[PDB]
Amino acid sequence: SADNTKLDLTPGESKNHFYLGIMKRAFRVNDTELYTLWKLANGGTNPEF
Amino acid sequence: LENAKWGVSQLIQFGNTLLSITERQDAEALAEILQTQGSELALQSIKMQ
Amino acid sequence: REAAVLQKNYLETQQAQTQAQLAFLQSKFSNAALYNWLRGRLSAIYYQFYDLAVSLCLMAEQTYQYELNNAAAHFIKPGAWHGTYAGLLAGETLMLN
Amino acid sequence: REAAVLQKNYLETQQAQTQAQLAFLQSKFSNAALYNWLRGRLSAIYYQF
Amino acid sequence: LTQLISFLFQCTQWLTTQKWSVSDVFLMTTDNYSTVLTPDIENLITTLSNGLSTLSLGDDELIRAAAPLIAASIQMDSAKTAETILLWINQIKPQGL
Amino acid sequence: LTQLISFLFQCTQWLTTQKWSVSDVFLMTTDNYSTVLTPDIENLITTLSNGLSTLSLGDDELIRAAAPLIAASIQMDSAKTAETILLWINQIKPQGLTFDDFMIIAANRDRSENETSNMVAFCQVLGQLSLIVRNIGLSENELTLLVTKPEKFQSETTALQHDLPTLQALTRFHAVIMRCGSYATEILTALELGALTAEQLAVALKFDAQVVTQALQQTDLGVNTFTNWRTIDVTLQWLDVAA
Repeated sequence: SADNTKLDLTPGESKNHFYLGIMKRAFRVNDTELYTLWKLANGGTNPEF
Repeated sequence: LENAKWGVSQLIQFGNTLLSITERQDAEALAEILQTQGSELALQSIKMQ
Repeated sequence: REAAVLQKNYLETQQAQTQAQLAFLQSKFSNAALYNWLRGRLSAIYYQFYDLAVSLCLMAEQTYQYELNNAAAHFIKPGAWHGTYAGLLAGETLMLN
Repeated sequence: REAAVLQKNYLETQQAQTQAQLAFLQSKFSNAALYNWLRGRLSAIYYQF
Repeated sequence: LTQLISFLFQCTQWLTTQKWSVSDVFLMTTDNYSTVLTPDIENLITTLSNGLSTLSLGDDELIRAAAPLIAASIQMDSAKTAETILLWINQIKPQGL
Repeated sequence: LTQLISFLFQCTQWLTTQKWSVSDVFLMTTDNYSTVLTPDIENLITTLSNGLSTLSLGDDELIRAAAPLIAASIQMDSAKTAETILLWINQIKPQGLTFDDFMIIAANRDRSENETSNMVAFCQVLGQLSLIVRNIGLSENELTLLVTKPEKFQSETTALQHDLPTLQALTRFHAVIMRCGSYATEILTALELGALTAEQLAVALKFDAQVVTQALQQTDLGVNTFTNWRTIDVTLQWLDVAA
């Protein structure tokens, strides 16, 4: 469910494995790889996901 | 000056000779490694026949 | 089938010929071992002869500084034995100086 | 099929042999880098002389 | 967004036309190089240190005296290509130098 | 028993990867050489006897004066590879002989049978060295790092050995260096120092910086850089298992 739930996309500090595993399966991406995918969309930063 | 000029002309002769010897060294080493690997290919081609 | 047997005999002939070329290159006098010895010996001689000839150059520089009353004349620069390229072009640099 | 597998092994042997010749030419003392240095240094010496 | 898509497409087609990888243009383009001092840099130091004569002046004479030696150090076949490359790097000044 | 089975498997796969026989590593590794005096050894004797000048002193000047002649005798293309190989054989001393006291056994021609036996032992350990360098390929920026700084090889070593596990680790070291490609001497000179980091090994081996530092975090708790080869080997194993 696309809920407005805050989630830290840095590869060690989420511990919300359901949403993050769904993003990894949907985007065909790792932890690190999803994190740099979010850094590209914000100019090398991660404000709040 | 004539004596030092003699010694340095002889050094030039030695450096030219050393360059020729090291390039003939590398040429002969290349010929040897080509023959060894051609021998390997010949054995493998007999096994294919 | 007999054509294929002749082909295998041809390939074994080529194997023996490649081995003959290899044995010729191993056993020739101008093989790679002679050039290994030859450049190692000549490299030792070349470094020691570089020491001798740069000593002769500094000797000529010293009498240049004595005749023309100029003890700060420095024509023979520290260098000219670049060790990574085996000290090649040492005599060209010293003839330049 | 087994003859084709031996052919592929032969081609991989040729690939490794081409890479061995390439690594020999990169790593030899009389490679192109020595001649680059050698003609640049001798070109400087030659103009001053 | 459509400008960035168009840029990525023309850059990717340029890469596959030239048969270069992204790592190739990254090696040719980046600012994220390492700052460790390499024997290539050391060879440049001692070649261009011992090879250049007494102190020369800038783009008039220094760049022409040092272009054969700096084409000797890094892999070039022409000293005049090295001279115009040093003109290029003088007008760009990597980290101010 | 399962450790010996694992050793035999990894050694056999290493042999068939390098395309070496057991006889090849036996020629490169053994102590069961013959002690007979060979014309190669004789050529080494007279070349390095007549070629060296008046008496020079040890690892300061003797090893540098004799490295071109000993690269002339046994098959080498570079005198500096010969110099670091003589440094290696000085710190290992086959049958007690350094390169000092091998010079004294040479240039005698009045020497005893045990004396010439130790001489032949020194010359054939030099031959095992020349093979162990030319069969894997070690271009002396790769080799004098491990001879002079064996702490950069493994943190326990403190003297590079003539073992078979050391030979296999030299193979893996050479393989990762040649895998680094254009950045290889840059990785080597960063490993000379303690400056080999992530964002540098990751670019050279085409990994990601965060994955490389994340595996370095698994082999080392808080070490920022790669200060050793063993940490690079095990962090590449972490990268392989994660990949």
